[PDB]
Amino acid sequence: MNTVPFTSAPIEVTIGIDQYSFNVKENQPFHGIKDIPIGHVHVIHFQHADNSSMRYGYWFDCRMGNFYIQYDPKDGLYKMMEERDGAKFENIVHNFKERQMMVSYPKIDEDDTWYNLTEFVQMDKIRKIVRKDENQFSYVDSSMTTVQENELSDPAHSLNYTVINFKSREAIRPGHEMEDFLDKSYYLNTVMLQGIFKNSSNYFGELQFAFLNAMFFGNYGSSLQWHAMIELICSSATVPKHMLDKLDEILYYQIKTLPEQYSDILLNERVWNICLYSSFQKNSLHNTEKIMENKYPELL
Amino acid sequence: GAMNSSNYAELFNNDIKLFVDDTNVYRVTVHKTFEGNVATKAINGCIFTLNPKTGHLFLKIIHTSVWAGQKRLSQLAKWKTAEEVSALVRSLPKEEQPKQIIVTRKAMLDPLEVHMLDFPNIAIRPTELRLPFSAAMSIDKLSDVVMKATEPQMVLFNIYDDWLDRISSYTAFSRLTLLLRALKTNEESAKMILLSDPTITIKSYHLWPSFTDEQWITIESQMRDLILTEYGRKYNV
Ligand SMILES: N[C@@H](CCO)c1cccc(Cl)c1
Ligand SMILES: N[C@@H](CCO)c1cccc(Cl)c1
Repeated sequence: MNTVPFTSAPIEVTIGIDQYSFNVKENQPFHGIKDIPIGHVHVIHFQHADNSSMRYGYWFDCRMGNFYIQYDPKDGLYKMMEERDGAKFENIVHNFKERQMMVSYPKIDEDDTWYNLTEFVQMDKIRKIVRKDENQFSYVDSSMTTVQENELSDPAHSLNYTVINFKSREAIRPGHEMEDFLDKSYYLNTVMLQGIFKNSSNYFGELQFAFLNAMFFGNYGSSLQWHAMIELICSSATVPKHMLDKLDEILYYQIKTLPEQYSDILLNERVWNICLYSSFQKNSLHNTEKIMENKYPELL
Repeated sequence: GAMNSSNYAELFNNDIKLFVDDTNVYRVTVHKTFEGNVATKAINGCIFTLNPKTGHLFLKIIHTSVWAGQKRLSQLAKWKTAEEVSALVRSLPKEEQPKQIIVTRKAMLDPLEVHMLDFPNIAIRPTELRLPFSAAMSIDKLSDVVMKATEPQMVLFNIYDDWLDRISSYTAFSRLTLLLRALKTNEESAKMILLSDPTITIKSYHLWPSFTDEQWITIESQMRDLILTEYGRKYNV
């Protein structure tokens, strides 16, 4: 089990670690988070009590380095940094742990929620979507735009999700206009899966990371990308059977975990109704259709 | 955006544009079978593609052989329309290609946009107007060439005849839409109006009679009476 220690907590902040969150008061004696499970990526995120504008946070994997949070009073945020001196890091963590100034990652043994939300997410792929190669962790916030958004303005601070556009030359073979638009299998299997993502695991990884950036940061271009990647699968008549079965599990845990009071903005009526009720794969997502009908029958 | 009442004079400026109507591409007769079921039999159709400025009409005849062995024909018809429009554009010299294509029905927008991806600088637009182009098959010479066709064929017309020698495009298009609205509301009456005087003939190379300026005024008035009337006969007013 690993640890994200904090230099201090100078400003009152709501702190989130994966799907959990807690409140720290201004200058409260707080020195971080312990018992973080190894083997998954994680995200630690912030919303200041004074300005709920800008949720921000940091995707990281403890297997890749020793990371800490230290507030910057010039830039006005909690910054993640790496301690390269491993002995100094262990001693500081051991001191905070003995003084019981750390909160405990509150994971119930029976709960595989985070695993299920992050099954295909890998830190190496996150770092290619979020380009900042001097750090081993990745900053995301509410306001960052995607590459596709920028086409429709700073490139260094963009989310480089794979561009997906149903009315593009990439998506439509010359001479198969009607065929390829009404059945996007070519675009899913040859262009994206075989061409760009290489396999379904990388595809699902980006799909799951987009969803999580939409949910934790209200990042609108991430939400767009999650929906688009769902719709591309659902709108393909020919999808490997293993991919359909896994998609159904993926989306089930995303819908299960979504805050009830955020469904009005985070869920696209048109995409979901088309996917569950009109598309080729309308019969293939049994778990996802059952939780959606029992939790959000309004949207449908 | 959409073409409507408020940007109407844009049709008559010097940017090349075309209207595309697909309402006559897929035409059927519905009949009973021996077993007492219902079946359709397709008849030839046409794409109605019109430059509203010059009057040039590119009438593509959709032969019934197009549909053989195909499913979902009303959905196919929209793509087939889009395939043919894009082939037309591609066939024209660059300086003759349109800058905008205005579709009369919103369901043509995606089929046409997809077929025209190679032409990002041609704007594909809908319209809020209720244009009467469906009645083009009430123009005898157009209906005739369509029904006689034994193969796909493109036929070229000037739907304004020689009107532009004497009136502006704006006035020609307004006359055209009035004639077509009339023909759509009461084809029999409309056609009676246009022919009642045997001395006014249709030139072999024209679609409509060779009315004088004064006779067009009378005709135009008679067609407006018809349209108002049928509105009373329909709504009882
Ligand atoms: N920058 C140091 C500050 C100690 O000199 C730091 C390193 C490791 C963990 C934490 Cl909380 C902080
Ligand atoms: N909201 C509680 C835990 C309920 O799960 C909480 C308190 C302190 C740390 C963390 Cl992560 C969570």
